Amino acid sequence: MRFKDQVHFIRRNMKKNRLRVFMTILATTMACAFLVVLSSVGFGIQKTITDMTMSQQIVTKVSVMGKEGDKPIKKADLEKYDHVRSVVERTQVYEPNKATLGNRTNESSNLIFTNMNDELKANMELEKGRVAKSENEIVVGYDFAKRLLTKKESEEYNKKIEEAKGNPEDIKEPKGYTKDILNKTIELSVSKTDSKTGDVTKTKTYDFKIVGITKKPSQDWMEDSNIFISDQFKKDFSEFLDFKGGNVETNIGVFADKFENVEQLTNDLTDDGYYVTSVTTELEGANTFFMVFKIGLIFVGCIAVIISAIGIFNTMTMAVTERTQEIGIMKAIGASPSIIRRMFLMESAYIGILGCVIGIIISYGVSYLVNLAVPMILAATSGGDAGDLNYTFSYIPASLVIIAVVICGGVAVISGMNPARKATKTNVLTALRREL
Amino acid sequence: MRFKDQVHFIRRNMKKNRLRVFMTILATTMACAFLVVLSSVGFGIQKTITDMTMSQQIVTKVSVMGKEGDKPIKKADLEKYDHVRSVVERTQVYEPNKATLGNRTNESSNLIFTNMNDELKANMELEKGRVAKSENEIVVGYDFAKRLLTKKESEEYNKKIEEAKGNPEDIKEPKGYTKDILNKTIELSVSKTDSKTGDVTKTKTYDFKIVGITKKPSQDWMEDSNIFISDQFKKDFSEFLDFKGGNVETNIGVFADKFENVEQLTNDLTDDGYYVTSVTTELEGANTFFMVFKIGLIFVGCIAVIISAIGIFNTMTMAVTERTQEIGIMKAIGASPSIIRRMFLMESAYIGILGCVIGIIISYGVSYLVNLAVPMILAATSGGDAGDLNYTFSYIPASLVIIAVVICGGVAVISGMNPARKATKTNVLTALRREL
Amino acid sequence: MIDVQHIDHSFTIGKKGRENEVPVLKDVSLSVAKGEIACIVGRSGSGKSTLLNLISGYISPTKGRIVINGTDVTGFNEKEWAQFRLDHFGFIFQSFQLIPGLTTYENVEMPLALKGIKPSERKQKVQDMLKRVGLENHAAHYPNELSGGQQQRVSIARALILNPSIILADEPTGSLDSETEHEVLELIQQLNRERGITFVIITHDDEVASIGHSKFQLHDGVLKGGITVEV
Amino acid sequence: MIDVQHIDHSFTIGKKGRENEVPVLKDVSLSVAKGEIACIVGRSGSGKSTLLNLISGYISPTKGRIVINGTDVTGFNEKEWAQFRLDHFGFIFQSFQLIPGLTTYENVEMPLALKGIKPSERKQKVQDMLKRVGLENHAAHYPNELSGGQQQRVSIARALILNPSIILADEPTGSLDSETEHEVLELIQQLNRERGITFVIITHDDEVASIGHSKFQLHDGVLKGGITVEV
Ligand SMILES: Nc1ncnc2c1ncn2[C@@H]1O[C@H](COP(=O)(O)OP(=O)(O)O)[C@@H](O)[C@H]1O
Ligand SMILES: Nc1ncnc2c1ncn2[C@@H]1O[C@H](COP(=O)(O)OP(=O)(O)O)[C@@H](O)[C@H]1O
Ligand code: VO4
Ligand code: VO4
Ligand SMILES: [Mg+2]
Ligand SMILES: [Mg+2]
Repeated sequence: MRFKDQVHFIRRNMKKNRLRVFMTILATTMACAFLVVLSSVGFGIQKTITDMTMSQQIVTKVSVMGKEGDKPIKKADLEKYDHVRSVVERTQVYEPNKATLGNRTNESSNLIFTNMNDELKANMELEKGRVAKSENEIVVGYDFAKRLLTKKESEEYNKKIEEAKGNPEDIKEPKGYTKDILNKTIELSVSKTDSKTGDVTKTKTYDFKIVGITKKPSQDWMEDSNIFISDQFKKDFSEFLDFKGGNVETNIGVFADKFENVEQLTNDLTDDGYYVTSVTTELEGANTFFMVFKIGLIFVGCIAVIISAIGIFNTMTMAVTERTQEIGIMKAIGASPSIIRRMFLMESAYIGILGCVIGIIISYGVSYLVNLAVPMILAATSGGDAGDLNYTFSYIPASLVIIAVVICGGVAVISGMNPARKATKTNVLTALRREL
Repeated sequence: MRFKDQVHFIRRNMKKNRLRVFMTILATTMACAFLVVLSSVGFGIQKTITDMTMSQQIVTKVSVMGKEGDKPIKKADLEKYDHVRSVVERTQVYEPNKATLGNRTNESSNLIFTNMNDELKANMELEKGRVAKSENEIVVGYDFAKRLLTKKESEEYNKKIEEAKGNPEDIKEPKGYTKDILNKTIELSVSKTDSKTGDVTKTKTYDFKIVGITKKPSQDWMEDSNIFISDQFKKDFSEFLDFKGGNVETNIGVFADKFENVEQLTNDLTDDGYYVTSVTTELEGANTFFMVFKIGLIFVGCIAVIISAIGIFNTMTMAVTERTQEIGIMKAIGASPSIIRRMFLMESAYIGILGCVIGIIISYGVSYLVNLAVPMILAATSGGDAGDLNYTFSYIPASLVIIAVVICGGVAVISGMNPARKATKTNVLTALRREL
Repeated sequence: MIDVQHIDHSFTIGKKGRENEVPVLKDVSLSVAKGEIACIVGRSGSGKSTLLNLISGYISPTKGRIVINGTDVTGFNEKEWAQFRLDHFGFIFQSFQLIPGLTTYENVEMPLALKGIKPSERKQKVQDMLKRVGLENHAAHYPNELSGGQQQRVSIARALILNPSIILADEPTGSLDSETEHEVLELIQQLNRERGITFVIITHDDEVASIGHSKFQLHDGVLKGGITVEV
Repeated sequence: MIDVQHIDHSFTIGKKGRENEVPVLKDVSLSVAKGEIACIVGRSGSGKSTLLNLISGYISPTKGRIVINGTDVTGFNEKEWAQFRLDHFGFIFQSFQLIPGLTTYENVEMPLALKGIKPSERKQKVQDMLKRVGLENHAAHYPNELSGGQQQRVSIARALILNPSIILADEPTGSLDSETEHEVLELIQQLNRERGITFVIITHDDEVASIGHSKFQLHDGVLKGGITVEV
């Protein structure tokens, strides 16, 4: 009757039925732990995919390399399409330049005029530093410092490349500017030449502060000596020189907010006559593979919820149907059916909460253990360190814990309350006899 | 006790305990069905990835664009690397040609000299037909037939192109040879030209039987008019307009068996000085992501086996521990503990086999239903574009059914035999009292 | 006061389809006055336990009317019947119907908890009741750590602990020796005299049936009885 | 022949650590001749069921020696004890220990299946046994669907179905009226006379104790009966 009496008698029956109580707590615990651990692998996969989308530009890139009915491509209209995270137009100019840090000068750098806000929005891949925000701030490639050579090392390089020749397999490249090129100022000098004058005419230098270093190229054989100037200096460089054809290679890239929007974006630009290559054009069926993978994740989560709920339901139905005779005795003594149902609701809620708590603790422990072990397995099976990926194997959000606890505890409560309800509904002698 | 008597009494007790027997059968059935359905989603993902690898060929391509210490790259030494399913060297020649099917001629087709066996081993992407196997047979591109044009529409095309005057948007390309270009024969005429004579010198034609059509490039705009001739037909087009390197472009692609070996292959070529790209350098950590996904699949399968085994264990332990008093009565009457254990082994094996059979039937039904439904979900969510992957959402191998049945039935047998053994080992009064 | 009026009860057994009928009670009429011990004697399987289960509402009669303390209890649902049993009824079960997970003490104190009897007073009540049935030393025992007669006396103590207006005793001395049975009979007679508790005692013992103010014979589902012994 | 020799038995109960002993039997010696009905009487809770459970090997004595038919049965494992019980023992249980999932027929028939007699030759045996205990019409009933005395007679019939050399009856008439109990006593005496079955009958009834050739009193855990007189 009194709540304290109900707790007392539930506790005493629990103490004398340790195997049954352990079976039910184990069912709820294993259901909760399995749900959280499985969905945490799913959440870690989703987090890894999202992190790859942030890091690698190629995932969400839709390169625009022309248009049907040849007309100039306007960057402004490319952002009109939906799910366009950024549009990066790079005006790659191969004209000579004289970026100098003082005693050491650079010649092989390639100018790239790009909107820095677009590069920041497109998640420009940088090894160190951040994308330029102001106008004079610039980003340079991974090999820009390596190309900074004084006259002495330049002469050594010329001698080593022209006297030796033969097989250039092993030529000692100068270390260049081994120091921190980041947060330093260079002097960019551009010459006009032209056949009309036939020599170096008026020349002007710009004071550019390196703030970012682009990502190291995929393989060592790729040289990234690019230097990125904001498009606000495009007007100045047009007033200075005419970069029209010959040594200009525009690279337009339309970025998607998510990979799942890449296929739709590519189709949108294709049916507007843009010559676009994306991940979904290079890999046929990439979007539908991602879609069937997400459908599989959802279906796996659903059948996992089903197996967890079925396990809890089986164990709790068995356990409470083993108490039918006790419910009959209590009803015979004078316990109201509502009191008996409240006691069994308290018992099933306690079993569910204890099992959910233990399962959540086990889930966090297993998540910690697998997030430690997966790097170990990867190192064991790398065979050469493999590639460099920032992955989450198992990731437990708080929402996942909430949903798993709600599902498993609710199933425990309902499955412990159904047999109790039907035992309180029947006549006493039916329960005293354990049904027919 | 005769076997027939044991079966009879097991059946009678099963008939009077329908809820308990149903709970155990449901536990075994849901365990088996969950194991098979989940692992079938995993097997279907593996099958989809294998089919993508077998068809796309961009997945396993490691294209070699050069070598450090410039030396002529040899295909024979490239196959010496491990896990190389093929090495396709394509000698793309842009020299003039006169591929003619009769009244219609072709000029824009680009000759490609490649080892036909290598193309077959590399899974050459064909829309229709098969890769050339003989010296005479050739494979042509998707747009080769559409480029077969007679002068009648050639004049219209020329005037339409010239009359656009900066607006080639509305240009009606002739439909060309809309008939079945497959299994036909063309006349490939190659001229000598050269500046020493300044005109058309001796000319020779060849009868080439088209057997294959290369895959239609996605996104349109890509006029694949290539024609592929075997490398055993070499120098027969080189004696006319020898390959000075001005137009001849070589495309070497080292293919791997399975994507798992693409990263190892790319690293292998890279440490040997080759300038390779492949997928694992375009996408950083791609092999790592695939390995983490495989580890996740294994871990998910393991925890699924654990949850299914735990559910069977819970239900069967509960059910047989509810039989402890009956086992005590059996032992008291004179039933040998071995006879009681054999009866409970028969009951557990029957429950496990029935549950495994029902779960396998449910697994095949669910697999059929989800393989029907996933195309429907794909049509609903992304509209109608799911005709470019050829995925298998759920795939049940026979080995999976065998393993799941063995696991679930064995867990049923051991979980129903452990409490029975405990009850038979104790003294009779302990079981008659349902422990102390 | 128990007023069983023209009570017919049957049971249905067998698999679905071919179902048999077990006519147990036919036109059974039993009137027990307030503060009277009615003893129901009959052969094994005559329906005496069925009659007590009908009186206590453990089963509903196939037809007939049961009126207890003036209130028609046929047609009570489980909630109404449970409240009525807590208020008026103590039941001594033939199989003693003890809760396996509770000790002797907790079994006897369960109805006191159900009635809200303030555990401090419950301690003394259960101690005195256990001493009255000779179970003072077995309070910590579980039912499976008791003799059959000790479990019987736990059932007796659980039924008598609330001092109900009606005690339905189903063979309450069948597992007891003569001395323990005499002690239980003396306790029953003391409760009948002092608290005025109405007893309906099924018994196979002539000594137990002799303590009743009335005797009722169950034979082939017919309660002949009709005799009020002058004690 | 039962030879219980200086049998001490105690029970251990309580939470782990705070375990207390329950001395039940002290130096109990019981000799039952072959073909003799020994009746063990005693107050409820004196250890009579404990004594029968020791004789049948349901529990092992704390100390002492049980010798049945000349073979030392203390030290038997579960397999040895089960074979010995099937060969020599029938047990009538105080709580009747019927299998809930079997009918009356299947319950009585189970010992014959365990002895593997014949399913066809089992029909006549179980039918005759059920008729001898007045349960011909209840063969299809489950123990759920039986009276306490009918379940008692199912236990009696299951114990007597194999005609064992020893029947350990734990209060085999406590749930029976005088007529049914007299029929059961007559059946017991017929089996003792004809098959020479040794009976050890715990009873609280004077008539049942009177049918015995031996009487043993259990008081304070001591079997001070030592009664063996001619008939
Ligand atoms: N649940 C049931 N189903 C079918 N028959 C039953 C059930 N319970 C009792 N019976 C039958 O009803 C008759 C009277 O039962 P009961 O009142 O328990 O006997 P008693 O008079 O010995 O107490 C018995 O023959 C018994 O077989
Ligand atoms: N499993 C057990 N644990 C502890 N004590 C027990 C157990 N079984 C019986 N007893 C105690 O042993 C004493 C004798 O028991 P028992 O032989 O069953 O009684 P009876 O002589 O009435 O048949 C009783 O007082 C009882 O409380
Ligand atoms: O088992 V006893 O208390 O009936 O003698
Ligand atoms: O068969 V009955 O319940 O009178 O003992
Ligand atoms: Mg009865
Ligand atoms: Mg006893």
